[PDB]
Amino acid sequence: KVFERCELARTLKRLGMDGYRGISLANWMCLAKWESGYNTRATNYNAGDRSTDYGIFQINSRYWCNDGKTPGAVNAAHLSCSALLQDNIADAVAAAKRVVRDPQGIRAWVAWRNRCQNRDVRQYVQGCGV
Repeated sequence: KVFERCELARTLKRLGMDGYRGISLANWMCLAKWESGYNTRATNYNAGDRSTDYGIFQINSRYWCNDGKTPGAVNAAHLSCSALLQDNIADAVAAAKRVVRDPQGIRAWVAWRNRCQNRDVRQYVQGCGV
């Protein structure tokens, strides 16, 4: 499913992402936007290390979910990567929360650093009623 911007914002708020581990909703919005364009079925194969990024937040199979085919992987979120391709983002949000519980926080995603850090991200939540 490809979410509309405000529909996603409200969904994430309900799922408790606003201020999760000090990260504002607008940051999560910025992250989903650049990682998948709000698309839950997005997948990106990293030929370089044989890992794959899954879902709306592009969560990597080397550390967070199990896809069986990634060498040297762990499944820190303890989920099948298949769970990150559902239209219902409940599992993807639980996985994203697990990723930020590590010391790096939101910086774990390089796209966040490039596209959201030290930027005016209010644009992502404007007019959504959140």
